[PDB]
Amino acid sequence: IIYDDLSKQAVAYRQISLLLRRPPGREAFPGDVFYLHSRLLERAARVNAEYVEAFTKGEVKGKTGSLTALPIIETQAGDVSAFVPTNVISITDGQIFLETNLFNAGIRPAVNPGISVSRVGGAAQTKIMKKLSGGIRTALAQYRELAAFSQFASDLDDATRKQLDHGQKVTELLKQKQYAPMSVAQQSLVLF
Amino acid sequence: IIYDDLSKQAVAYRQISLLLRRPPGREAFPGDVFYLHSRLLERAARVNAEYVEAFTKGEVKGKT
Amino acid sequence: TGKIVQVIGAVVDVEFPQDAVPRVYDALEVQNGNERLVLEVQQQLGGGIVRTIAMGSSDGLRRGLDVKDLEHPIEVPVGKATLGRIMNVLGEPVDMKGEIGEEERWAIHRAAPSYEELSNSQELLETGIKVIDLMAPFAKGGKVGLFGGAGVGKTVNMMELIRNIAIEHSGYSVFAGVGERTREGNDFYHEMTDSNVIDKVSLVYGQMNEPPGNRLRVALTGLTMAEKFRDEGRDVLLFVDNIYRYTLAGTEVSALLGRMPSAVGYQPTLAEEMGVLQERITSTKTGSITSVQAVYVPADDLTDPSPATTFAHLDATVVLSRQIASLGIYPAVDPLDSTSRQLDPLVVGQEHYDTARGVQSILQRYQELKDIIAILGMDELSEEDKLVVARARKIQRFLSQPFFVAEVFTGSPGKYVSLKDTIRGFKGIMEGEYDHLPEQAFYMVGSIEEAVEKAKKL
Amino acid sequence: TMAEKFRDEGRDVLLFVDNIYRYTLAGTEVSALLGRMPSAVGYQPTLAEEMGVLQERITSTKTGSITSVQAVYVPADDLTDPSPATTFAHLDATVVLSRQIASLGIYPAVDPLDSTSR
Amino acid sequence: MATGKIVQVIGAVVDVEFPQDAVPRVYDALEVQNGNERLVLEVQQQLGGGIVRTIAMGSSDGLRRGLDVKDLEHPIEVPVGKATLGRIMNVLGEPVDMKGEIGEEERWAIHRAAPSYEELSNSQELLETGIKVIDLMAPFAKGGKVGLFGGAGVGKTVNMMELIRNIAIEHSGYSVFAGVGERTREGNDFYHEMTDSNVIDKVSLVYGQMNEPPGNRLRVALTGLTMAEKFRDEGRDVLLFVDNIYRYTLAGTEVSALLGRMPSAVGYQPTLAEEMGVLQERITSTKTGSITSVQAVYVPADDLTDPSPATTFAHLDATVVLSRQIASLGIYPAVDPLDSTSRQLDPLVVGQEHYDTARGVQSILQRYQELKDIIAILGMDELSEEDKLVVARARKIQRFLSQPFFVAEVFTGSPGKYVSLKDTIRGFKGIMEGEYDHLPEQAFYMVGSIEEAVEKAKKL
Amino acid sequence: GVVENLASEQAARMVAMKAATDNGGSLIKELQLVYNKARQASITQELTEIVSGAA
Ligand SMILES: Nc1ncnc2c1ncn2[C@@H]1O[C@H](COP(=O)(O)OP(=O)(O)O)[C@@H](O)[C@H]1O
Ligand SMILES: Nc1ncnc2c1ncn2[C@@H]1O[C@H](COP(=O)(O)OP(=O)(O)O)[C@@H](O)[C@H]1O
Ligand SMILES: [Mg+2]
Repeated sequence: IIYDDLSKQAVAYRQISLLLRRPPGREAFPGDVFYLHSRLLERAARVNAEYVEAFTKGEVKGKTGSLTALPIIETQAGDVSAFVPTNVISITDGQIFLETNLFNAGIRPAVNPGISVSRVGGAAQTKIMKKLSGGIRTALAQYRELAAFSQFASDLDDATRKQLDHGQKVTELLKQKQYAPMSVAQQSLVLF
Repeated sequence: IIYDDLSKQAVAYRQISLLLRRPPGREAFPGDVFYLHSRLLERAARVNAEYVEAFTKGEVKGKT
Repeated sequence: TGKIVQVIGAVVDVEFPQDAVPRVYDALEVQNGNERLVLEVQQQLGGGIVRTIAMGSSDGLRRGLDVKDLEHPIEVPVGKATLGRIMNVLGEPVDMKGEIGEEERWAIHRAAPSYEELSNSQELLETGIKVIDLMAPFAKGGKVGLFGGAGVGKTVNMMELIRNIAIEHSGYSVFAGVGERTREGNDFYHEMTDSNVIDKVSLVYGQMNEPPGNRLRVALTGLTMAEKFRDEGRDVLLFVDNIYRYTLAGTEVSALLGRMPSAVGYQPTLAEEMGVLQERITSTKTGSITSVQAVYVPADDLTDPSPATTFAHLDATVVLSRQIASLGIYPAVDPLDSTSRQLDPLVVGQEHYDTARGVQSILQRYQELKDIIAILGMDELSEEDKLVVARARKIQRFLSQPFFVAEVFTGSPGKYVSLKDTIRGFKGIMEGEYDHLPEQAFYMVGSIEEAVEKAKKL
Repeated sequence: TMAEKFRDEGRDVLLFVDNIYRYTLAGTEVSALLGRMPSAVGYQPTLAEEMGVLQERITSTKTGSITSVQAVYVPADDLTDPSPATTFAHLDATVVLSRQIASLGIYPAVDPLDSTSR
Repeated sequence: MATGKIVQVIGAVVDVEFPQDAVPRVYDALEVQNGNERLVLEVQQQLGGGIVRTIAMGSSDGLRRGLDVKDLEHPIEVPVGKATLGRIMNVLGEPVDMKGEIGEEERWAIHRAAPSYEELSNSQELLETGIKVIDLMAPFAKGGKVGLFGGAGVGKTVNMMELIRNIAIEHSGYSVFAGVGERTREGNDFYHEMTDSNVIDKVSLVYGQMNEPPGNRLRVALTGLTMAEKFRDEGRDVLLFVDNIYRYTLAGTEVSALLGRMPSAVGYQPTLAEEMGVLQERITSTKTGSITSVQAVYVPADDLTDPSPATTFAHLDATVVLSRQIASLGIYPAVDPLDSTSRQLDPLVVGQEHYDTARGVQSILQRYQELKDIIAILGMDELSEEDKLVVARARKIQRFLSQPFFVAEVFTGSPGKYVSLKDTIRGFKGIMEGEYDHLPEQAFYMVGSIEEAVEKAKKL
Repeated sequence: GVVENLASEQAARMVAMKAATDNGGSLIKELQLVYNKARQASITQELTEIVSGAA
């Protein structure tokens, strides 16, 4: 399930609250907006096979059910410190951060690898991708640590110039066109 | 006509508005702080000769 | 059959018999001195009271006056008869000609077209403007918005678009002036009437002098005239001079209507007031409306709730900026913020798309260096990054263009640049084939030819 | 309460609180619902008093002892908004974890130069 | 006979209910017996139903409900005139020093209207303070406002004492010092620093300090001002010192919050500009006399845009900023010639010779300020010879801006000097026109006129 | 020639760093105006939210 702009649902609920004259909060949002998004997002769950059997009254045996949520939030000017983003960032199991500087510089998709997290991590990857992505993480980590010098690249020793030039290349490798999905074999091949 | 400070008119209107408990907006100025200056400055106009005739009951012809 | 019981600013409260209370959005009538004042009810308070907004000067109203309940909403002349004439928010003729010989009148409050009826169009529309139709091309039947602060060119750009697409266009056109200068309305009316195109344009004008209710409903009054031509099977052009005033008028009245303020003093119903309008200005299977909307952003803050909630309602968004206009670079479009739904390889071709994305990349790379250039000077930049800066500046200047409606300011004659002719010039500047030419060769020229020609004179 | 019951038997329990930040958010929500006038950054007025009512029962008495380990999310890494700002007054040690270290692969990801203890 | 009764008490805000036709008018004073001592309440608002809302000019603890309130039919009235010189008084004009009663004969209300349009002086004079730096780089208009943006440890109190002395001696004017909202320690040691320099008989002190309820800190400035106005009506030229106008703003903010009025620009009262204006618009030069004012200003958060400094600077004519540096070099007074400003420095008001002399010395010093950095980094002899002359003249000018005060004799031992304006203009034209290049810079230091710098160089 | 080029290198780095110090100084005086503007806006928005939320 994909919730497009839970940050417009928050605005509709703010309107409803302010018209019923309920006590306003921060940015005029009501108090129970965290309880509005929380009991929505805690429905996206994976259920064990015994719950599915009990629910379907024995019609379906030995199969787990699952529902995945991808709520979308819009931040004004990159301010993660607003009432709605600071709640949904705390409710969810991860955060994909899309940045406008990367989008403008040609890096599409524009995910920020260093500020995005998935708390499930390697458990949700095929073992080939779990094996291969470990080196991408560290390549981009060292590249983000050295990036400051990219403006003084000529001064650097060649022992780090190689790390910086490998980081730039793995960064250029993660760019991808729209409506062009890769099967897991192709992603693993390219990351290898 | 010269309005010596339409910045101090805005401040005096902000005072009068806040003393009446009217919800303020940006920089604590009221909502209609634009309308305040709008209905004022929109009077500085140039009018065609027909307006001058109709207004002055025909005493003044052709001038603007 | 009703009495006034309160007069707070622009809002009036009226008491009716319990069994005759008007409905929401019905129109009432009073006698304010010699004149007749039309009220539009907004709320049904309890006990027969009803709270309304005055479509006129509220001064002179006593308590206890007798108001008459007209049993229909506000209704405006509509159709072919309203063509080439100026009208109030109330549909009354405001030029000194006679009556509007209308055959039909429509209520200005209407439901948006059903999702089933919508239509989508990839047919590109071409304008004589380099930056607009390189960075943010827009298509027939789509929404366009010019975002900018105060005094940056978002009215001059709209008049240029009127010139370039509206005169070369068959169908009728509708121009709604919402809360802008009466001077500009007079100037536009006379420019039209002097070129005999007035008989294709319908004008509605609730300019900045008028009380909040006129500015509040004039936009709807214009959309109705537009919807009519749309449903007749035609295709229409709808120009709205400043849609920000439509919500500013709502903010001015909200607190008097007894509604708790919201984010920055805005009405609690900002997003719904804005959607309920912009959802009915659309093209459909039975006709299409092509609309250009100027959108003022207060205090140049592109994150204020009013522009932030408007961004979502437009297909092509052009963002003007003061930091460019202060460089003399007109139009002051900000190429790193303008976008269009129509900028896809499929829609505009691989060559156009690639040139646009290359320009964006170069300008952004130049932005990233602007602080190191500020602190350490330009001589510290690598030779590769000193080429990027010079090409970025050449591109900055080549996006400038002279307009036919701006001859009054600069004296230079305007230019009309075809798309084929501009993607070529930018491919050239980027690829380097013009990398030996002084920057000022690119300031205010139509096509790359004119720049290589201007370089001979320095 | 469960930890205090175990303490009163003479045991040395260890109490784990999975996030102080959400304890403060629950306090903020509950306070906004009751209509109390808000404080510095929307936080209830009684923020520091709720934090003290919690933290002042975790102590080693002469009969037993309750130790505590408490996770505390720092929103936007600012360390200065009232929740971590008000929790520091009670802690006896602070272990700071950095995502940069974790990304280089070395879990537990503790920063040794910013960690401290009284 | 008392007629009202206290009905509410909330902090410093007290509500009393009168008979329906005896409601006091705004700013009228009331009094109550707060136990064994009376307490004065000032009316701020009239609510409906005979209820009136007041602020207590004293600690409100101990007030019951239902206490009788007597309605004085006039605003707060204070003693004025010659009798108040050398005394110390609080907001209500009560002798706060222990030397007994004030022997005045006449009492004025503190709430008053500014001089009408056709009372103001139809001229524009200047005030000869007697200090070289001020008279040259930041002249005072007679009846204008002067901000004093110096910090601490720079001599603000001794500058104030020198102005008091000179304006009492070399003119025939008195002075009034209003202590709005500052430390008691400074008030006591100012009282002493003045009593041991014989200027105490030339100044009238009124003190409302940080340890006072908000009403006192609010109205003390009006008390000082309404004594200065009595001195004006006698035809004198008067000088009024305010210890901190920023605290006069903040006391009004506190009071406005107490009354529950909606906040405004950045936390301030909605009536900020009017509260500041109705004060600053009473110190002007009238056809009979004039009140000049020297006001210490404190800028919050180092921001000259904050509403309080922005509202104050609308009224200041001059501005003298004291500098720790200029003191460190040993030059006293410690005024900074490059940051001190005055809107009296125009040829059309001060004349062309004074204007261009001041602009000269300004350009000389502001070049020297960077030639000295070039020296600091590259060493002296890297300079050009033209620049060495610039440095050699700038050092002399910089020394000549010192002066010995009659008040500073107890530190310098040298007798104090009062330098007329003509003499400062002559000295600086000479030093800048290339005259006196033949005598050493220490011949100018702490001298006085240039005709004394020549004599000091003679014997050196 | 090598030694003279070295002395010129030092004399050029000196003026470059002087200009960079002056440009940083002239940039603080802009960042602080932006900072004060944001401080005032935050105070105003918070205090207005509280007051106009109550009652
Ligand atoms: N192409 C252009 N050439 C010259 N000046 C221009 C051009 N476009 C805009 N301007 C300038 O833009 C200024 C602002 O005008 P306008 O667009 O009406 O402001 P606003 O954005 O409020 O409508 C004009 O005075 C004009 O000089
Ligand atoms: N004209 C002067 N002559 C000699 N010394 C002075 C003069 N002005 C100030 N000083 C010295 O500067 C010091 C600052 O003292 P003070 O005026 O009490 O501080 P502040 O002015 O900050 O209250 C004094 O100790 C005094 O000795
Ligand atoms: Mg315009």
